Amino acid sequence: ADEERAETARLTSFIGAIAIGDLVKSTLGPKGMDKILLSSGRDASLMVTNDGATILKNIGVDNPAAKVLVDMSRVQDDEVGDGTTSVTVLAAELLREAESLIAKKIHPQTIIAGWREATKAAREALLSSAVDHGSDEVKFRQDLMNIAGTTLSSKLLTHHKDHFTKLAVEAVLRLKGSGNLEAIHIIKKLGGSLADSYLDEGFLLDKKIGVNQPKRIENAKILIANTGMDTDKIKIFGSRVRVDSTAKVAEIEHAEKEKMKEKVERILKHGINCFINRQLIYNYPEQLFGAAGVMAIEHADFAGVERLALVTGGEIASTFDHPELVKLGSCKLIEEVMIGEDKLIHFSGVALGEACTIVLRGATQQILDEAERSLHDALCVLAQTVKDSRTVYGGGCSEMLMAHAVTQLANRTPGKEAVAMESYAKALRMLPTIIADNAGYDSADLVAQLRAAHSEGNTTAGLDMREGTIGDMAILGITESFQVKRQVLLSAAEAAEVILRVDNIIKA
Amino acid sequence: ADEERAETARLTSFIGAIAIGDLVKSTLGPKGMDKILLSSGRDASLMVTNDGATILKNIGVDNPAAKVLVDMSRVQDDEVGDGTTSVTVLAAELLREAESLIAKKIHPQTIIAGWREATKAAREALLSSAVDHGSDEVKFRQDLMNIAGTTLSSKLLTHHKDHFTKLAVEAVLRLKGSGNLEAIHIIKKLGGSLADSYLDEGFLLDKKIGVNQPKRIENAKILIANTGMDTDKIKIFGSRVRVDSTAKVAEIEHAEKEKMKEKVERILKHGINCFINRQLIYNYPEQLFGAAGVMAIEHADFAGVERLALVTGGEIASTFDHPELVKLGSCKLIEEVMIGEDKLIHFSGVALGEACTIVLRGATQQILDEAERSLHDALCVLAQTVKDSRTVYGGGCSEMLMAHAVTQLANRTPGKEAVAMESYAKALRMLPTIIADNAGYDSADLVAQLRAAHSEGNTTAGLDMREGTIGDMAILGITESFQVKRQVLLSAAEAAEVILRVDNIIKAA
Amino acid sequence: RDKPAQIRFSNISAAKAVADAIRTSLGPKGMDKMIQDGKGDVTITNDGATILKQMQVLHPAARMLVELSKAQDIEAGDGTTSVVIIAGSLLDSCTKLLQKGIHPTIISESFQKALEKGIEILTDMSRPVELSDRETLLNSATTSLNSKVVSQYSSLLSPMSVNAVMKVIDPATATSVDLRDIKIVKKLGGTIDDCELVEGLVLTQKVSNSGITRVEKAKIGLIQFCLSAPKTDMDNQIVVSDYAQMDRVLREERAYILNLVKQIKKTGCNVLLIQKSILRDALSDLALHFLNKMKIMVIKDIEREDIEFICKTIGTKPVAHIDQFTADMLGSAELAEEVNLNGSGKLLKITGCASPGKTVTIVVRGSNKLVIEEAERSIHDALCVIRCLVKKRALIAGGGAPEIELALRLTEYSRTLSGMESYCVRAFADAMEVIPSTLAENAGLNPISTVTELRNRHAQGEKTAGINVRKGGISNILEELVVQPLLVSVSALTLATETVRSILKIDDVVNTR
Amino acid sequence: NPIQTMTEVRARQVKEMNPALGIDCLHKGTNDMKQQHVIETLIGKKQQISLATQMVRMILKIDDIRKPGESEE
Repeated sequence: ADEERAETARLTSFIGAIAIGDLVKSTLGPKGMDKILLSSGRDASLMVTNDGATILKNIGVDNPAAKVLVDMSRVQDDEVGDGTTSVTVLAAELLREAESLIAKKIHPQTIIAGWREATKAAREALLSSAVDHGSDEVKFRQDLMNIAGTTLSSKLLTHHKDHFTKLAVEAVLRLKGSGNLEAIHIIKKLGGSLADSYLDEGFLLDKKIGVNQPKRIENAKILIANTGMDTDKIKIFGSRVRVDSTAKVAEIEHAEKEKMKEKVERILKHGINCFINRQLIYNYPEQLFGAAGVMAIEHADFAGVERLALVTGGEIASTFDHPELVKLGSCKLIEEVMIGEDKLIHFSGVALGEACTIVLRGATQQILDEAERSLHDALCVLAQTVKDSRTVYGGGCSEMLMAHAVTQLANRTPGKEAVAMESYAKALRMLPTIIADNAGYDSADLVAQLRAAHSEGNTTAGLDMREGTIGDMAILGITESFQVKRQVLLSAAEAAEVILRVDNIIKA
Repeated sequence: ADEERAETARLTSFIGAIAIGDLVKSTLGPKGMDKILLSSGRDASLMVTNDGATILKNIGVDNPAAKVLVDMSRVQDDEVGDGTTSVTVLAAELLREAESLIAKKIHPQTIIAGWREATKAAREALLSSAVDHGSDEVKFRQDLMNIAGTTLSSKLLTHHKDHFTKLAVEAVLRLKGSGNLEAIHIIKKLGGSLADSYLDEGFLLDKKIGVNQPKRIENAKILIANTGMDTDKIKIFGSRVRVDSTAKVAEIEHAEKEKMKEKVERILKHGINCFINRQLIYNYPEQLFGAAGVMAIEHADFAGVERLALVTGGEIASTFDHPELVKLGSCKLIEEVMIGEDKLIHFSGVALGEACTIVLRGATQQILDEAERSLHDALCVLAQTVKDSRTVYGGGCSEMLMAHAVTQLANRTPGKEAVAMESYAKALRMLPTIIADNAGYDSADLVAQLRAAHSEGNTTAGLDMREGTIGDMAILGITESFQVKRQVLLSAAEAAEVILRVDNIIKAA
Repeated sequence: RDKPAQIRFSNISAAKAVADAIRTSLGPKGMDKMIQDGKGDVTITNDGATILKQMQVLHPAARMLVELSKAQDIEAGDGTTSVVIIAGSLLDSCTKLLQKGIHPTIISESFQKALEKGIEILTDMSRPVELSDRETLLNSATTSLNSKVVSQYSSLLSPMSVNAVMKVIDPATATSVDLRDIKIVKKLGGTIDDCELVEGLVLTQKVSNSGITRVEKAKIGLIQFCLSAPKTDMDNQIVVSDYAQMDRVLREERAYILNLVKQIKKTGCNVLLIQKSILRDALSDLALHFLNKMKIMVIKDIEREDIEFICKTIGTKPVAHIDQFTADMLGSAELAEEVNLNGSGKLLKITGCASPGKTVTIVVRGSNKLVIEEAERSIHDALCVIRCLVKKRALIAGGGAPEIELALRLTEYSRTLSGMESYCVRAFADAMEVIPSTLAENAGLNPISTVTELRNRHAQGEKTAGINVRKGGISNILEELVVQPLLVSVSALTLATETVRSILKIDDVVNTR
Repeated sequence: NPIQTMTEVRARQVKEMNPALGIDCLHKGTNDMKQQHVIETLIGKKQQISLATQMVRMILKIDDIRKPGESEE
């Protein structure tokens, strides 16, 4: 078939990945600008997207440049957080920088190993600016406030940043390391209060309970089972087929009613009031469950059970022949509440504790979903933050110091990679420029004098573009766990150096 | 008249003037490669240049911004001598910067702003690389011999420079603190060898009337004159050209002879043994000077009769307006003597002690006028080198030094000024690329190492286009005088800065 | 690159012409649209307040404005064009400011700063009028109803609108009297004269024929239960091949269910709203007519409207199979009334019931649904403008007129800000003079007499007043009886501000595959 | 920025009146029209206005833009 050659393979390396690098960087850093994703292909609509992966994934990747950075920077955001922009944008800037060095054509080993050493030197120079705010657990709480508060930025939210500013702290603070969600269960519904988010005791669910099954189930013993039916319950006797012909059509529709009545038996053997099964029923069986005495709460949810499992002591286990093999969560009450014109059901019996349930509210899910991701990217950096509390004061005040300091490491240290560690230093100030015009400040004195200035020990005073002014990134809280600014440069320059190493793209 | 706004003129400014900085940087360095001279509109006959000033003088350019450089080229080439191809490229080096800077939204006001201060930052670093050599005469001897022939390096004929620069330093060695290039009589004269190019102590004339006027004289009085003979100057000795009557036109000749003959007298009656005329001498007064013991040399060199007036102590006759009255040139020695293949009239005992005649002897005039083109630009630097005896470390050394200096200053400045000033010292770093890439050797190796070398700071290791690699500037002779650099550092950024204020160009052409 | 500008310009371009083709508004202007579609389908459209939603436009910012067209309509229900007419008033300044050396960010808060100060001044020109006042309800309805479909039946609808709101009124200058609350139901037959305000919950269902309950003593509907019978929920081993044994199955199926429906009437039920689902057939057509033998109002496949309102008002839940009888989760009902006025229409009226202190159910009638919708959308928007006056208690200049008052005065705040966006404000502060002259757009010959005057008509009236756009004659724009609560106009500005500010962040080229 | 430096004295003119200090012709960081020492006769500025505001009106002179077809050649 086909083989793409050095120039074009390096050109094609620069066409798609720099493109997708240009898309999200409008958002990245501080916010003087945002990105909007036009959707004409999947629909006729608009998607406001500050989200790297969204712009990465919703744009199909045919390009060995774009496929990589869409693949790389996603994993970058999947691990470090806010990394869909990181690898993509930073490499895109470097793929811009790889051009000229390849264009003026140093042999690539320079362009390869120059930034290789420089990416470290970048990290190194910025590893100097990395400082733990984890001094006190309340200061680390505040270190979790500014680091997560920085990670929540540029990602469109309403009160969700304020909710998940502390709740990202709360999750990793009581878990004490490894920012994740096992301790707060996110159950997202559309509520009346637009920006408001609140704690969910136990967890809540949706259903309308009519007929004989009472609308309320009191003193709830949750029997946790993955055993459930939909229309019917098939089993040893539950497997029967009457139809060889056109005669049994009217008869075969009779016995389906018994398969509705047969499963109701084995749970009465268990005798436990609340029986949670994950699967739907019809109403006529609901009429059969209501007279059973073992309450069928229709379509239970997984996360809320894990919520109960931690604080109550209950369990979701396998091989369910008996209640004994299932540890029983003890819940106060089970009620049908009418919330809006939708009728809801709620479980209780716990107060916060080891786990929690978080229930978001609003008109649409676009405000709800980006919250847990902006939470997640915090969680990723907050997984970094307990390990390394180092909070490096950013906006490019962290980034351009590398541009300043690596230039020092560029000038003397490398022989022919001086130009490379210079070329790598260029991208380090480059988003500070494209975010400077977004908030309307001189890129130059910023990316030129201030990188010298804030490298004098002015690292405090730093780059916040909502404004066009320089400000302290300890007081302005634009900063994160410095592991967020390391692995990104690594898989960024690499993803730039991956396709920089590429002089042939062989297309089969 | 059509108004050129910013990018229209400015791109047109770049494309010509940077390419004007290119075919000249193609000549930059002795291993700046030969450019066959393809002339524009006339003279298909082709020299091949290692010096871009030729191209600038040979090839005309339609770009007005490029029409500026040739003059700035000639600024160096005439005023400063060497630095000619170089003043053109460094501007282009700074123009390549403003390529971005303009399209990079930087207004040319700012683009000048840093380069305003940045010009001295390199100057001052090159004031730092300015160190006085030649503080001793032997130093001055070798400090000349340093940058004398160094002027001749890129300039196409660096070979007879062996004999030439020795001549060139000796005459300026004779100057002894007082630079006089008119006391050096420059005679480019065919015959003999090119290593037969010569330096007389005295004055000299390439003009020889012949041997029918006294050839050698001691204690000779030279009349320095525009005085005419068949030309019929003032003060009638007998009828000059006129018709006053029927036969008055006939009374001319015989009494014009007497007029020519008493224009011997007036001229002779100075007591001269030599009459040197920047104008015609008729054969009878000529030979009647030859019969008077007077050497009458016809239409003797304008600059010669002028330098003979300067070096020998002579006054021009005011064109015979001093028939007896003009102060003579006085040179105790008259020598009609063959340098090369031609008898040349040598004058010693002249008024000036620094008075000398450098006789450049063409074995061919193409090298001869080239010797003379390589002669004076040295002498330009030499008189500079005389007045300021000193060097600066070339071959990219002080370049990268200034580069690492101004850039790290562009690193401590870096306001609007560094936007120019980082653009500034990069040119100081980019010219080291030019000579080494002219040398056909990787600059990114050497430059970025020369960077490191001058990021350590350096006066010594610099890119030697002779070696094609980084090498010592100890004053090895590739260490340049502070003379040209300051001028180029002054002159180069100008044309850049000059076009920087005028992007607006109104063209009725 | 160039990619952001063009499409963002196109976002300002393609949406503007749509927003520019908008303003014919307020009454007799232009000529009717009998619309061959982009597909060729021919469609007649008038009174473009509704045509906004009806308009089908593609392109990212252009379809945005139809989605922005409901933005005024969704919450308010009055002056639906107010956001769409200004959808291009911001796009006015958009081009210039992008071209002025002003950043889309500096243009972004520009919309805000112009929005912030705009709704501020509108409060000064908002004349607060009593939230519960019959007039400020009636006249808000009237003025709207005057512009809405029926100008005569207004005198019926306006008090019914008042009476529907004043029933559900939660008197406030904040959110009250929601749209989920007031239940607006339609009934074939009667008249708009016979359109009946009904305080109690009236479910609109398909009731089988008559000889059923118009009378008292009914246990309410909304039942999901099937009737278990042989050949329904019960096993019959009677095999069907021969016609006789195929006949034996339906007869036991039909003979049994009539006892079930008696048990359903035994519950006290004269009404069943039957689930639109089917447990098998759920209630068969055997069961349904047997229900009609018991005078039980029964609709198989009932609408979702009477499912939730019966939960909202009567507090009703499904009850079990009637052999299993009921949990009596059916809410309290007493009068089950099917109005037959000339027999037209099936209307379930529950007079007295559980009620959430709310949900007036107004039966909207007429000779036809067209006559009905003459009242319904009118009474709705009458309710709405009343709701708007319940939402915001005030009446401002109607029809976009106050924006020209807001025009001049925002040009003053163009100076007070003294910012880079003060220029942006300035460009848009003069871009709110466009609508009244532009509303005149489309009709006819010798145009220009309308234009700069409507600009000046407030300008000449200082910051006080100008001609009304919907009425006419030199007067106060504000006090006309063309009047809308402050909500409608501060809504419109808030709505167009955002979606058009998204354009500023619309950049490059990105498309979901 | 032509908008921001105009915004500069805009805020300043929302503050100071008849300012001796205004934006930079001399291109300084401070903008003081007295201490930039940009100095122009108030006659000239006045006359300039009179002269600068002049031409634009003058293209309106009579109703005749009418040309034989040559308004320039």
